[PDB]
Amino acid sequence: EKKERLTKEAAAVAEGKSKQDASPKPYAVKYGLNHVVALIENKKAKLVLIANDVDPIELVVFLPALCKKMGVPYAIVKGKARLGTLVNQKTSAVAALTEVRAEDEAALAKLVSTIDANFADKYDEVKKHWGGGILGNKAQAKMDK
Amino acid sequence: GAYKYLEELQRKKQSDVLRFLQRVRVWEYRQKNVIHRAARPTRPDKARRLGYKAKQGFVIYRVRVRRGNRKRPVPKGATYGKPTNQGVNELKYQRSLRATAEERVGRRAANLRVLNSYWVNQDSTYKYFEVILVDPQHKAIRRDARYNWICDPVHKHREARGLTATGKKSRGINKGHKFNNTKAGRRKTWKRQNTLSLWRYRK
Amino acid sequence: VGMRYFHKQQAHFWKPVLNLDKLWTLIPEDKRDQYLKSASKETAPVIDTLAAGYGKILGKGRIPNVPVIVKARFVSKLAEEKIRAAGGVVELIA
Amino acid sequence: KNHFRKHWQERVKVHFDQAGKKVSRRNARATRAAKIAPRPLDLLRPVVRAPTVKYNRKVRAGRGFTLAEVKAAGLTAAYARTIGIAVDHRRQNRNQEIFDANVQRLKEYQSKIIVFPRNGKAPEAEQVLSAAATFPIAQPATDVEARAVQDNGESAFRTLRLARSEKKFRGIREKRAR
Amino acid sequence: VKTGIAIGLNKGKKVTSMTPAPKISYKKGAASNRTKFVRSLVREIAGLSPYERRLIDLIRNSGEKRARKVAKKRLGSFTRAKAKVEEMNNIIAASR
RNA sequence: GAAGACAUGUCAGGUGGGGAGUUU
RNA sequence: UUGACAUUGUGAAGAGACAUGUUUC
RNA sequence: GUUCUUUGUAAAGUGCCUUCGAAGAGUCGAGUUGUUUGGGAAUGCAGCUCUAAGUGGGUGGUAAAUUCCAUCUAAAGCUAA
RNA sequence: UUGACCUCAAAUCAGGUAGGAGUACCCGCUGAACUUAAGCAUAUCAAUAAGCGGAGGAAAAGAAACCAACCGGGAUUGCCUUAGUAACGGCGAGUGAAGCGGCAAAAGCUCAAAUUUGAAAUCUGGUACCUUCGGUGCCCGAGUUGUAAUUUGGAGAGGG
Repeated sequence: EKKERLTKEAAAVAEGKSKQDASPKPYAVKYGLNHVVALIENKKAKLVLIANDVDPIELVVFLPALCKKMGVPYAIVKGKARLGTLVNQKTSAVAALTEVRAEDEAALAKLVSTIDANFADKYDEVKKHWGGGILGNKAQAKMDK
Repeated sequence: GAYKYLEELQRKKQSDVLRFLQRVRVWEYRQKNVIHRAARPTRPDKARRLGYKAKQGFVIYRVRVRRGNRKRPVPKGATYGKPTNQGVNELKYQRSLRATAEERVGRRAANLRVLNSYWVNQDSTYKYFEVILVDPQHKAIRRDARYNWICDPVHKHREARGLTATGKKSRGINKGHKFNNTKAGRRKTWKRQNTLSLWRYRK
Repeated sequence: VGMRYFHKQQAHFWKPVLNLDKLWTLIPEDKRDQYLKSASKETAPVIDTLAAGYGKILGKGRIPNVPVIVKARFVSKLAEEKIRAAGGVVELIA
Repeated sequence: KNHFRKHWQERVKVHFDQAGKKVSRRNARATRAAKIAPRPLDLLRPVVRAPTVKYNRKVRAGRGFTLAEVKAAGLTAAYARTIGIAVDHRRQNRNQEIFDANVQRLKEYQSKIIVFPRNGKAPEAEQVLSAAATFPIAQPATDVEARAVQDNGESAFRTLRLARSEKKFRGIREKRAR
Repeated sequence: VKTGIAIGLNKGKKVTSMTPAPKISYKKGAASNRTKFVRSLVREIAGLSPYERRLIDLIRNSGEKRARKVAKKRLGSFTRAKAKVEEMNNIIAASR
């Protein structure tokens, strides 16, 4: 699509005496990790998605806390590849919306409201307990007796 | 972006968040071989500032190297000399473990040039480092003015000659009066200062 | 024996002394005789001892009764008195 | 006291090539001049005052003009380097006399050089193999030969003694003040 | 201002000090808004290290002097121990 | 299966003609 | 051969000391 | 020098106002041990332990506390003579 | 049930590189003794002899977390000088350079750290052509865990 769009823009500029503004303003999901982080702290992003399977967890441990500090809707979504397929990449580990058409505003608002009740509310309480209290089946059976 | 979050967080090595990750990763590396290739750098912030670029021609390798003093390679520690030279257990191996790891990975990666390395973990019996290497055979590196300089043969086995960041530190290559004995080469300086200059017209 | 001096760079102790006997020799010979004949306070010669590499002026001889404007970093007690008696002024420079 | 209790014989070097090295340097200079035919083979250097008071009395040539000096001279550091003017960003300017002398030197150098247009048609150059020769370093005059005698009876030697004494007891004086 | 003589508290030749422009390299120490925010975020995420926890406990229970000595023993540099104790006290006060 | 925060790199104390230098 | 320092995690009671969750055997 | 294009209607520079200015962490540094230097109450290098902040940090050849002052910005890299 | 992401394997896969010799010079590791102190262990020999690893016509170093305390010097390296001085050393044998000054030669700089987000604009490889140390059109792949442009503190950047 980029090739056709570039050809159309070049034609409209060279022969159409346009000013490169003929093409409509685009709408796409912002996905760059550095780009997404920079978009945050400016309160421009409307929604943020986080992949939980990031092997270098340090890359994304701070993102939920930073989003909570900035009060931006953030969601942890299973699978980094699913985000990649959504963005025409192998993996992205992050996804965020910046500009959305008015038609999808209501659905976006409902999704943001649901996400806030899913993750944002639990932020204040999830930070004060420790997981990983699981044991093997054999050990559990032996100790239960 | 995430540059400062990664860098500052890595500095809090004593934090509970980093303690669990270190405990998991040291065991994970122990379950692996002494030398193995890391698919992607575990510390992008550290590697990125060391000159690493996420493109074809850059390779990340992980190596495990033992720690402690170096035992003299003699039978029963007998140095067969003056009493002062009989010390064996206290030999300190004046080359840092990072340099040894870089040399070992370069030997295993002779076709790649050791660019730099950074610490990633430690253990009571072993130490862990991550080495960034550049392939001069790749046309991308050769065609890139920012990295084609390493393609020159003068850079062959940089880690072996102590031309790396850690190697230069071990050589004491720094400006100022504190590094006079090694400002411009310890052996070269010793040879120059011990030379008996005699011009045609003796002064 | 005595107190030690770590990193005793010699630049600190550059204080070459000039005797009053050789003080008058700094003026060029082309004008030394004229100044000795035209001895007066109106056009007294100026001898910048620092330009000649002399740090402290010391009195050993007896300069003639000629007013000479002497500039130096240091001067001895007797040297300044002798210069003033000769009619000169001991200026200080750095 | 002779330091010859080592294998010094293995490190003895005799400068037999003194004449040969001189010839090579002269030949190398001519070769570069042929390569550097349009230019004077060197970059103009600034006027500098030395540290180490034993030598501060004598003016010395510097590594390159400061950024402030180049800006005051009416050009830019990048253009200055291509024109043949040495630039030193590390050197600071905290002396009006030296800065003015360097600015005047830069103006004279600019007014004395001819820059051929990049579009060719450059006339005969007739280079000069030394830019420093055309702008020799001159020691500023410290004072005139003769001056009218004036005095105040301050006993300059007494002034030196007072200055020496004051610096010694200043610390003790300040403590005694309280 | 130099006195103009070879000795004294201000010995040296009198010159018109131009006071050159301030070198930017001196500004490396100066903090930045982004760095401050990132450091605060990382500090709140990580919390206090075990030695910092012991230092704050010692400050609360036995005063700063013993805490300062412990910090010097740990950090080695006494000058940095003062800053460590100051930041620990600031953290303690932040609780209330 | 046994065992387990115990065993298992750096300093310090002990023993050490098993081994090296030197004196008589 | 012995002591100390990291490898040394996670669990109750008694012993206590703080704070409004932490430390010792 | 000559000849084929007009390179581009693309890049770079300078002046003033305004808001910023990110600059390298198992690193600096300290204790101990070994080696080394003319480096001396410890010049440099190395094993173990502790382990830092950003108007901060290094140096300022005598250890330590207090308060100023002078110069640079380490833990990244290339480069002929 | 099907297709993806991450890791790890097999390829006599397509395109590549490494060993080794030489080693006077260089860059590091490792490393003694004879001798000397008329004995000898600190020490000297020596940060040398031997051994090991790494390249080139030079190598290294190189644009200061430097030197100075000055009316400031201003990449690195070499010669004279400093200077057989400070200093070190059962203060004994003996060891021992640096700042300033004169000359030899002169060159600068660039990576991370910025959201291009109204457009991954980057690049390896395969294919057809061509003016073949490469360029063009097309197609896979690398790449958002960051490939293009700008900036490196001397400065520099968003706006007017």
